[PDB]
Amino acid sequence: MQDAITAVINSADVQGKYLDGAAMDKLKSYFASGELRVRAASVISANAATIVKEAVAKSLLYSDVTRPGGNMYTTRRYAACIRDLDYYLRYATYAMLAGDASILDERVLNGLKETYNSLGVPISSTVQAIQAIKEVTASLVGADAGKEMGVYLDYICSGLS
Amino acid sequence: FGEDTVPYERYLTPGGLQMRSARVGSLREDIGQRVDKEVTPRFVELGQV
Ligand SMILES: *[C@H](C)[C@H]1/C(=C/c2[nH]c(/C=C3N=C(/C=C4\NC(=O)C(CC)=C4C)C(C)=C\3CCC(=O)O)c(CCC(=O)O)c2C)NC(=O)[C@@H]1C
Repeated sequence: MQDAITAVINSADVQGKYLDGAAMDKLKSYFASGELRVRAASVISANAATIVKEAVAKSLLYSDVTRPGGNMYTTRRYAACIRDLDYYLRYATYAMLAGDASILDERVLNGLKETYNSLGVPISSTVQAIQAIKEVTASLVGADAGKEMGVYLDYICSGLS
Repeated sequence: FGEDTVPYERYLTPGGLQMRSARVGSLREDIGQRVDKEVTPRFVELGQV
């Protein structure tokens, strides 16, 4: 796992070279985005449960998944799906705050598709739920922070697809 | 110069040549100076990837 600063540092180290102008510019860009990321993370922490609730309501209710036969049936499976969405939201917020997707790659994506295939859960339905979480988060946070969260959420969807 | 050549400056006195080619501009790096062949540091080369 690595934020933007650590990613730049590790890349420069692997080349065995100091922090040149490009690396300094990238670090300055991250520093400029830091306040935005902090405020967005605070807002999402404040409204984390509501975001998942609204996304599920507007994306994954009153359908076959909720109905018996769908993999969201029963309190157990519905809670598992809700916890999956909460995990997605929290880890996407982590990735947004760190300015890098390595945390998602090593803590989320690895084995996610394998477990989803093993348990037969709807990858398409999960993708749509992630979409709905994306719109809710964008609405709550704003435009630019919304896009920053959405890029990571779409990365999660692409990895899971 | 034959019957068809315009004359031209063929020789220069040393004083005139010095006036022309001894100013800060137009002075070669190697004329009256020890030119040390610049080379990257050996440790920099060793640590270079
Ligand atoms: C909800 C949007 C969709 C859905 C979800 C759902 N998932 C499971 C079970 C699992 N999901 C995971 C995935 C992860 N666990 C993690 O800790 C992380 C790391 C970031 C991920 C990605 C795992 C490991 C499981 C199995 C273990 C568990 O106890 O959850 C279920 C239940 C499956 C079952 O048989 O119990 C459900 C319902 N299902 C849908 O239909 C939605 C589209």
